Amino acid sequence: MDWDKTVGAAEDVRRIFEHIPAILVGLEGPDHRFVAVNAAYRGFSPLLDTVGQPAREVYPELEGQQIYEMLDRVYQTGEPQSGSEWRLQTDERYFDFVVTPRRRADGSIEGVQLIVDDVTSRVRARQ
Amino acid sequence: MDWDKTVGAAEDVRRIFEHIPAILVGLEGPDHRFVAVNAAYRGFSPLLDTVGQPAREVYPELEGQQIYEMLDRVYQTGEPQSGSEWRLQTDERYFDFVVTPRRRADGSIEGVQLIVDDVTSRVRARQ
Repeated sequence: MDWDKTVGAAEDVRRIFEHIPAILVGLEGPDHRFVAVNAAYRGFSPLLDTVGQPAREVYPELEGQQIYEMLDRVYQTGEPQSGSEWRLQTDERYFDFVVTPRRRADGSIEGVQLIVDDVTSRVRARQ
Repeated sequence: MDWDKTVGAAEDVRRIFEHIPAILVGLEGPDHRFVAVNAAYRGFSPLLDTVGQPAREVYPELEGQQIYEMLDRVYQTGEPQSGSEWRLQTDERYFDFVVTPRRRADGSIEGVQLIVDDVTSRVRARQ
């Protein structure tokens, strides 16, 4: 595959990614280091300067919630996970997400990436 | 904003974009030229080699459906549009999508990008 012709030029693709109207995040390695985050992501979690750092290292408080257990499973097994209405902590929100593995040409897993959707309105609509 | 530090390095971001588990597409200019498409996009529309070309020029049959009317409105006005269960043609499918404008530093619109979701199962479930 010629990436420039079939996906797009790297700079252009990044500019589109940045602006996609959905929370997008890419992670690399066993320690889930941030490699790509967009504006909808950075607005969802404004406490940041994330690229290059392990997810645990920038969000130390999220150990108990085990978002990290689920990320490790995806990275170790290659099995994608979807979740609905996973709750979080303010500075009470609910999230749908799909996490998939990223494989190299050799079939090994280099990382995971996610799409996240904020569905708090649907849940808080529990009157 | 330092893009490498806040979004990610251009190559890395493109690799994550490619693998996002959602149909993603970026367009540029008035003629909606393809600048970025991912694997979920290219699987959704396999009749391709799209990057660099106007949407009308690669999909000449879609003039009547006026997906192009809606793309022009977003590009001209800056008003985002969302659609539900817009139908298409086989080689009978239904699509949710969100299209937004992309603004330059000067506030002018350079293009649009979309996220598309295939919701045919929900609709074909009209027994």
